[PDB]
Amino acid sequence: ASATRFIQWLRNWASGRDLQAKLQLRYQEISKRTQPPPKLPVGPSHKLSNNYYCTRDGRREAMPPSIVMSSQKKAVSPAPPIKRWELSQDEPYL
Amino acid sequence: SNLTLNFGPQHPAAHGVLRLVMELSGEMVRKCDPHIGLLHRGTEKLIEYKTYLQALPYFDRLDYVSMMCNEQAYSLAVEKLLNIRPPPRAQWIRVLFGEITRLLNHIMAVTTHALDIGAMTPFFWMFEEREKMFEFYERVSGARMHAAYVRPGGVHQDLPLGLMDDIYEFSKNFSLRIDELEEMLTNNRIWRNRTVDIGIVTAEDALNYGFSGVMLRGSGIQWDLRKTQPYDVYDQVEFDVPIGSRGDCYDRYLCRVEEMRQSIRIISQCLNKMPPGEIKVDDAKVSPPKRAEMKTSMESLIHHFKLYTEGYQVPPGATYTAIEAPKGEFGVYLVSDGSSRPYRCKIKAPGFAHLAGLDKMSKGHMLADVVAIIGTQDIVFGEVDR
Amino acid sequence: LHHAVIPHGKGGRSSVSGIVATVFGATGFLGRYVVNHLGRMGSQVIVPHRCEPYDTMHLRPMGDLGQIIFMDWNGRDKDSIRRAVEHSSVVINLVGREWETQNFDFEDVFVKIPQAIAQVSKEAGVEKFIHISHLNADIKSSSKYLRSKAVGEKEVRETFPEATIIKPAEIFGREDRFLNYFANIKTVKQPVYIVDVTKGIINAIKDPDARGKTFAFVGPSRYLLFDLVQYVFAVAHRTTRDKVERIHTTDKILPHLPGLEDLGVEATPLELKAIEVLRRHRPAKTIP
Amino acid sequence: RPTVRPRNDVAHKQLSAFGEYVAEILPKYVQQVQVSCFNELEICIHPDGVIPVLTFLRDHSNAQFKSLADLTAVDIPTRQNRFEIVYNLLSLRFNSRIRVKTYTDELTPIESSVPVYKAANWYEREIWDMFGVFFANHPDLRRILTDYGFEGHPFRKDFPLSGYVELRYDDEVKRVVAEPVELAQEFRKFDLNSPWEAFPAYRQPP
Amino acid sequence: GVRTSPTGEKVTHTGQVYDDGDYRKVRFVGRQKEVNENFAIDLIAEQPVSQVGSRVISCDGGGGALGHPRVYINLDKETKTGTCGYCGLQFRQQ
Amino acid sequence: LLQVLKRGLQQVSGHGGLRGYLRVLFRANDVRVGTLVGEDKYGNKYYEDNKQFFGRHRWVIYTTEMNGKNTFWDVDGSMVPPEWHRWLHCMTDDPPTVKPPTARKFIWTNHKFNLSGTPQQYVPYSTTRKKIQEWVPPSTPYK
Amino acid sequence: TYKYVNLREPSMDMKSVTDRAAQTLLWTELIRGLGMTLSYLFREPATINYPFEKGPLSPRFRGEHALRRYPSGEERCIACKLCEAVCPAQAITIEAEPRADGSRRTTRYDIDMTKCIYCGFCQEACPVDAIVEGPNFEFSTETHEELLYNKEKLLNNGDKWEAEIAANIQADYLYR
Amino acid sequence: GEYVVAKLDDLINWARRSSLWPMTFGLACCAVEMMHMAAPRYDMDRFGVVFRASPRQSDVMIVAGTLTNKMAPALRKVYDQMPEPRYVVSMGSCANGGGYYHYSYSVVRGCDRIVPVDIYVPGCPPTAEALLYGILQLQKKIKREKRLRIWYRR
Amino acid sequence: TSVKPIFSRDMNEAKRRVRELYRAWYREVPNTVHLFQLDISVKQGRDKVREMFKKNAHITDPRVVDLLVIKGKMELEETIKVWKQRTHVMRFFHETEAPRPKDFLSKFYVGHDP
Ligand SMILES: NC(=O)C1=CN([C@@H]2O[C@H](COP(=O)(O)OP(=O)(O)OC[C@H]3O[C@@H](n4cnc5c(N)ncnc54)[C@H](OP(=O)(O)O)[C@@H]3O)[C@@H](O)[C@H]2O)C=CC1
Ligand code: SF4
Ligand code: SF4
Ligand code: SF4
Ligand SMILES: [Zn+2]
Repeated sequence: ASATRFIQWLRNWASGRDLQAKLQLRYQEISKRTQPPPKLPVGPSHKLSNNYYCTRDGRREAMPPSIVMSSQKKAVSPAPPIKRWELSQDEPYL
Repeated sequence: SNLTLNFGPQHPAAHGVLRLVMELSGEMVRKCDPHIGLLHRGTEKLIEYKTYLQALPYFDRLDYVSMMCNEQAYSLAVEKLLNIRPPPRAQWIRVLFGEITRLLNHIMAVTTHALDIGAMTPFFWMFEEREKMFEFYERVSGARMHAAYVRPGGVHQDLPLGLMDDIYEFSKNFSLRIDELEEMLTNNRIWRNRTVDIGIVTAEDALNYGFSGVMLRGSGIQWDLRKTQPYDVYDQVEFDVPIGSRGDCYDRYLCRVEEMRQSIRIISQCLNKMPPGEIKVDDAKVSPPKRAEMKTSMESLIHHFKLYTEGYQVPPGATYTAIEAPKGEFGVYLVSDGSSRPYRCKIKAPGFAHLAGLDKMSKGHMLADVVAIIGTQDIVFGEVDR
Repeated sequence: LHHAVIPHGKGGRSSVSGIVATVFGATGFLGRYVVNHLGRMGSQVIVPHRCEPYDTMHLRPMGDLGQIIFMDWNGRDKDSIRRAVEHSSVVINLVGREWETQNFDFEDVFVKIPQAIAQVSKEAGVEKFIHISHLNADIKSSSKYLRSKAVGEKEVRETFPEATIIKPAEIFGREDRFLNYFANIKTVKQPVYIVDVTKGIINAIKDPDARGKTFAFVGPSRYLLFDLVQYVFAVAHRTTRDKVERIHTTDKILPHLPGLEDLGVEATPLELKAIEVLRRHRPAKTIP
Repeated sequence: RPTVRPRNDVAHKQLSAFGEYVAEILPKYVQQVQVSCFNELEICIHPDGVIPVLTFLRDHSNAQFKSLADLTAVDIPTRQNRFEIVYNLLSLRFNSRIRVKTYTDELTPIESSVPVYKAANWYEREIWDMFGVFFANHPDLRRILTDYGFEGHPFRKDFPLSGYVELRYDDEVKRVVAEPVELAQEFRKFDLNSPWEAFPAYRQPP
Repeated sequence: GVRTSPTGEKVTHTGQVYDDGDYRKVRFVGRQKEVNENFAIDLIAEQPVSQVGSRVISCDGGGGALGHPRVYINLDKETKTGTCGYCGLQFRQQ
Repeated sequence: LLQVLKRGLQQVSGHGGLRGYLRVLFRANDVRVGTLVGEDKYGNKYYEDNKQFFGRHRWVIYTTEMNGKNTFWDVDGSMVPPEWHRWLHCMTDDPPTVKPPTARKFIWTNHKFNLSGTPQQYVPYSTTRKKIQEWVPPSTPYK
Repeated sequence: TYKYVNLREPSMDMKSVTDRAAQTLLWTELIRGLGMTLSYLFREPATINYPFEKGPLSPRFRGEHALRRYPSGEERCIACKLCEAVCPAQAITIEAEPRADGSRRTTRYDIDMTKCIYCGFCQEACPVDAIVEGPNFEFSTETHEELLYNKEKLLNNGDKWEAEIAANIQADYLYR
Repeated sequence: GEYVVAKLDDLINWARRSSLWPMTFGLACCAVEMMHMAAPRYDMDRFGVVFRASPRQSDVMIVAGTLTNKMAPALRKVYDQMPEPRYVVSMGSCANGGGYYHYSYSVVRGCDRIVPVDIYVPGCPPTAEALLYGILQLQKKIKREKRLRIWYRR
Repeated sequence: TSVKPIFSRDMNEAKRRVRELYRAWYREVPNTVHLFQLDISVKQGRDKVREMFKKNAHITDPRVVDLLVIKGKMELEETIKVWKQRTHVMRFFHETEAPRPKDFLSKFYVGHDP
C-alpha cells in the first residue's frame, strides 16, 4: 500500500492487471484479533420434556444385514442408468 | 540400460521419497518399476489398537496435504456405521473446509509440478496464499496442518467470531492469484512443450487401471463423486466439473487450475449459506458434551468420562465409504466388531492406483517426461504407503 | 549390589548391564569400540572429553537415551577427574598419543595422567580399574613412547593395586595407525584385532579374577615385518623418529602373562580382516 | 429425527433385487447375498469364482462394474479360512457400488484378478506382502511395502505390533544392523470393552 | 517445602531423591535437577477455612465453567472441616 | 521520489541519530520507526505500526542484556515474556500495558529464555520413589 | 454440470494464422510472462523479520504442554488418568497415590514430547483444565533427553506460562 | 597466539553459520512446513540458508519426517557422503523419537539411532517458525564452537 | 484332506523345485560377495545357504514347501537385482549380536527366560 504512484503504474502495466484493488498483503480489512465473547446455541435434544433417548438413539436402530440369499422375471440393474450431465451454462468452454 | 531416479529433488519438496528403477534405451523409457514402502509406517495396524477417536489423527497424516478431506472420509465412514447424522452447520463447515483444503492441495500439486520442471517462481507466489489458509486451519483448530477438526459427529469446535469475514477477504483476491499462475504456465510454449501429449491415458485404460479424480476427468470421463454420490451438503452447492479432451498432462493441469476456480465458487456459496446451530451431533453417547455441561450435570460427566476412555461403541458391520478427495477417490473400508476400537481399517489411497499406472503412462517417453508424469498424478507417498 | 545396578533385560540397547564406566580417551581409535560395546549391552558410560563436542558426535548413537553422558576434563585437573569417576563402578584409561606435542609429552600422557586417574579413582572408591599399557613397554627401549609406558604401568600398579593392566601388541582396524600406516608409505610382529582387544577389555570388567592381573593381547600369528608390509601392498593393490623405532621393535613373547584366550576371546587372524581395513586404499608366511 | 441417519428404502430394494439377479446368474459360486442397513450390497462367493464373478460384473450390460475401487484382506484367526478377500467395485454407468468377498487360508492360492482389473496388480502384492496370501498367475508377485528381507506378514492378527526386530546404525560394522526388539517403554495394553451389551439387535444365540 | 538431603540434592514434592549410593545422580553433574518449588500441599494449607451457615455447601473451584465439576460437601461433623476433593478448599458450618 | 528520500532521512532522526540508526540496522536488519507500545522489565521494547501489512505491524527490539546474558548480538524468540508473548503473536489486540495479566503468587516473577545447551538445562528423571524395599540382614553375627 | 478445459478449434483465416506466426517468431507470449515476474519485483515482499516479528497465532494454538494450578496454588490435576487414556500416541505416563493430606494427586506425570502429536486431546479430556497445550513453540533442544518431560518440568511450564495460558483460555472457553 | 586463535574461530564460525546450505529429506508431513520456511513469509534464504543445494554441497541435513526401517540405510548413506563440517537437524516427533508410529514394526524410533543429531525441533509438525527457531538455534551452537582454541592447546 | 495345490502335487515334485532353488542360490553367492563387496568368504556364504535350507528339512507338506520355495526365490531376486543393500545381505549373519547362552546354568545366571 505504500508504493509510490509511479511504481503502482509500472507494476500494473507490467502485470496487465490493477493489482492495487486486490493486494495479496493484508492491512486493516482483517478481523480484530480480540472479539466479543460468543453465545453458542444448543442442539435439538436440549429439551426438558418429550426427549426420551429411546426416541432419538441412532445406534440402536442399526440392524444386521438383510440376507437376500443364503446357501446354508425382468432383468435389473444395480440402479437406474445415470442421467447424462448437461454442459455448463456458466462457461461451457474454457 | 538401468537407472534409478533420485529420492527427491535438490530443492525442498514435500511428497515423499521414491525409488524408481528405470529401463532405458537411448533417451527412451522402456520400463518403470516404482519401489515404494519407504514411507510405510503400518498405520492400518496401529489403528486397530486405537479407539475410533484415537484413530482420527492418523488420517491427517496420510495425504498430508489434504488433511481435513481425509478426516471427512473417515468421519463419514464412522457416522455411517453409527447410523447418526452430523448437524447441518457442521456439514456446511465440512464442505467449506473441504474446498479450502482442495485449494491447499491444488496449489501444492500445480506449483510443485512446475517447480520440478524448473518453473520455480509460481511456487513462491502461491505458498504465500497457502500460508494464509494455514491460518484458517489454525484458527478453528489451533494447528496449521493436522487439525483433527472434522470428527465423527460433526466438528470439534465452532468457528471463532470473525473467521468468516477473513475467509471472504482471502477468497476475494484469490482468482487474480490463479490468473497470475496461468500467465506463467498456460500459454507458455516451454510449459506446453513439457506437458502436451505427455502421459496420455485412454478413458477405458484409466477405468481398468483403477484411476480416479483428475486422472479420469483428463481423459473425458464425466465422473465426480461430489456430483454422482454427494455427501454432506455438496448437493446444495453449484459448480462445474472440468473435463479434459486429450488425456495428457496439459489437460490434467488445466483441470486442476479450473477446479481451483470452482472451489472458490463453492466457498462463496458456503460463506453465504452458512446456517446457525450446533456443530456436533446432539447425542452425548457419540459426541462429548460441552465442558460447562460436563462440570454441572451427572449424565454429562459420565458420558465425558466414558467417551474419553473407552470411547463410543460402533455397531458391528463393514462399510466402504469414499469421497472426492483433491487427489481422487479417497475411501476407507472400515470393519467394526461391535466394540469401541475398529477391527480392520483399509485405506484406499487414490495415488496407490495412479503410481501403479506410471509404467503404462511412461511407455515411449523421455527420461524427463517421467518427472512430468509423476507430477501430473500428484503423488503423496504418505497415502501411497500408509 | 545397589538396586539401580542389578542387571535387567536381555542384554540389548534398552537393557541394564549394571556397568557404570568412565572411559578416558573415549574419542580415539580404541575408545570408540569400547563405548560401542558398553552401549550395546545397556551400560551407563561417562565420556570425559578434552576435545570439541562436535568431535564426540559419533559416540551419541552408541547408547539408549541417557546412557552416554559427556563431561569436560583436563589431564592436569584432578577435580575434573573426581567429577567424572565419582559415580562409576569401573574406570577405563585409554589416553595416549603416538607423538609428543608442545603441551603434552610422553611423560604426561603415559605417566602423570594415568597416575592421576588411578589416584583419584582409588580415593573415590572405584572398584575396578582398567589400564592400557603396551606389549613392548620397557625402560631400556630406544623408543621414549615405550619407556614411558613402562614407567606408567609400574606407577599405576602402585597407585591402584587391583587394577587390570592390558598390554596389547600393535592393533589393526579400520582406523588404526598400523595397516593404514604401511598402506600410506630382523623384526617380528604379532598384531591383534581391534575387536579382539575390545572384547578382552569388556570381559575384564565382568570377570572377577581379572582384578589385579596383567594381560598381553596378541594376535594368532607372528609375522616378519617385511612380509607383513609386503602383504599390505598386495592386498591394497599397491610419521616420526619415535614411531619408526616402535614398528621395528620385535613383539615380545610373554608366556608368563595371561592373554586373550584366558578372557574367553579367540584371536582373529589378520588375513580375515585385511580387506576390510585396506579396501578403501585401492597371505604372508606365519612364523611357527 | 435430527440426530438419526435417514433410511433410503428405494436403494435397499434396488440393491436387493440386483443381489438376487447376480445369485440367479452365478449359482455355481455365489454362497450368500446380503444388503446392510446403510445399503451396501455384498456378494459372498466360493474362491473358485473370483475370475468368473468379477468378469461378469465388469462386462455384463446390467452390471458394468468397470472400476476396481479397492482390494484388501481381513484376518479373522478364529475361522478355518482366516483370510477374507474383499473386492470393492464401482459402476459408473449405474452409479452404484458392489462388494464381492471370498476366503482362503495360509496355504491355499487365490486366482490373480489382474486379467479382469489391471488395478489389482499392486493390491494383490500388498495382500501378499502384508497377509501372506499367495495369488496364482500374478505377473510379478513380491513384497511392495515392507523392507527387503522382512520376515512375516505384519497385518496378521498374531503378528506383534512392534514386530520382532529393530534397526540401528552400528559403528563397529559401519552399517545399519537389525537386532531383536527391545522397548524402553512397553506399549501399554488397555482393556476398554465394557462388560455390558451395547447393541441387542446383534445378540448372538446362547 | 523444598529441602536438601545429606548429599545436597533437593527433594521434590513427591519425595523423590537419589540416595547416596545411586549412580543415577551423575546425570545432574554439570547440570541441574529440575525441581518445582511451589509445593501444592503447602499452598493449599495456607487457604483460610470458609465459614458457612448451612449443612451442605457446593464448590466448583471458582470461575464457574473454568473450575472443576461442581460437588456438594456435607458439614454435619463438627470435629473436622469439609474439604473439596477437587481443589482442597475447606469449609466449616458456623 | 523526493518524498521517499525524505522518509528515509526521517528514519535516521527517528532512531535518535546515526548511531542509533546503525544500531538497529545491525541488530535487527530493519530501520522502520514505530510507536513504542511499551517496554517490559527485561528491557525489551515493543513497537507497532498499523500502516504496515499484517504480520509486520508489530515487532520487538530485544534487550541487550537478559538474566545475566549478553544479548546484544544473541537474541531469540524465547526472550519474550508470556504477557507480551500474547500481544506479539496477535493472539490479542491489547498489550499488557492496557490489559495486564491476572496476578498469581506462583507465577514466575522472572522469565527465563531457552536454557538448552547450558548448565541450567532440564535433565529428566523418575519422580517416583523406590517400589521394592529389600531385606537388610542383621549387623550381629549370631550364627 | 461440466465444462471443457481444452476444446477450442484455432481459426484458420490468414489473419489468425499470422497472429500465431508472430507469437512463434517474436516470442510474444514469452515476453508476457517476463512482465508478470517484473511486476512482482516492484511489489512489497511478504517476508517478516523473524525473530523481531512473529507469525500471527490464535488462542487455540496447540504448543508446549503445561500443568496448571488453582488460584490458591493447589494443583488442578487429580490423577484421573483421562488424558493418559485418550492420548493417541501413548505419550503420557501417570502414577498417583494419596498425598500426605489425603488428596488425590500424581506422583509421576510424564509426557514424552517426541511421542506426542500435539493433538490437544488431553486438554479436551481433562475435566479440571489441569493439562493444557500452551502457546510456546520455541523450545527446541540440543538433546533427545531434554524432550522427556516429567512432572517438575510440566509444573514449571505452568508457573512460567500461566499469565498467558489463563488469558488464552479466557478467550476460548466459550467455544468449548 | 591465544588472541589470534580466538579471533580466527570467530571468523570461521561466522562464515559457517552465515552460510548454512541444507539438504532436506522431505520424508513426510514435516517437509510441508519445511517448504513453508522457504516460502516468502519466512524466506530462509534471507538468512543465508539457500533453497536448493545437493548432498555433496550441504552443511546441514534436515530429517523432516518419519524414518522407516526401509529408508534407514539410504539416509545413513547420504549422511556418510556429506562433507564436513556437517550437522543434522531432527524435525518433528517422527524423526525425534518415532512419534505417532513409535510402536510400529517398520519405523525407526528416532533418527538419532542412525545419525548424530545436533538440534531436535518438537512438534507434529513444528510450525515453520518453530523450525526457523531451531535453525537459528543451530547457528548459535556453531557460534559457540572452539575448534582452533582446542587445537592450539593440544 | 483334498486341498488345492500351489505348484507341486506331491513331495517328489516339490523336492525338484527345492533343488533348483539351491542351485540358483549356490551359484549366486560368489557374485553376491563381489557385487556387494562382502567381507565374508564364498565358503561362508554357501555355508549360510546350507544352514537355511537345512532348518526346513523336516517339512513333509508339499504346499508348505512350495511357499518356502516361493519365498526363497523372492529373496534371490532381491539379491540378484541389487534391490537389497549391503545391510540387507549381512543380516543373515547377526555379527553384532553376542552369543546367547544355551545351557541351563548359563541361562539361570543371566535372567528368567528359559
Ligand atoms: N592403537 C594401538 O595400536 C595401540 C594402542 N595402545 C594404547 O591404547 C590406548 C589408546 O589407543 P588409541 O585409542 O589408538 O589412542 P588414540 O590416540 O587413538 O586416542 C587416544 C585418546 O587419548 C585422548 N588424549 C590424548 N592425549 C590427551 C591428553 N593430553 N589429555 C587428555 N586426553 C588425551 C584422545 O582424546 P583427543 O581426541 O581429545 O586427543 C583420544 O581419545 C593408548 O593408551 C595407547 O597407548 C597400546 C598398544 C597399541
Ligand atoms: S497433545 Fe495429543 S499426543 Fe500430545 S500428550 Fe496430549 S493427547 Fe497425547
Ligand atoms: S491432567 Fe487432567 S485428565 Fe490428566 S490425570 Fe490430571 S486431572 Fe486427569
Ligand atoms: S512428526 Fe507429525 S507432521 Fe511430521 S511427519 Fe510425523 S506425523 Fe507428519
Ligand atoms: Zn473445589
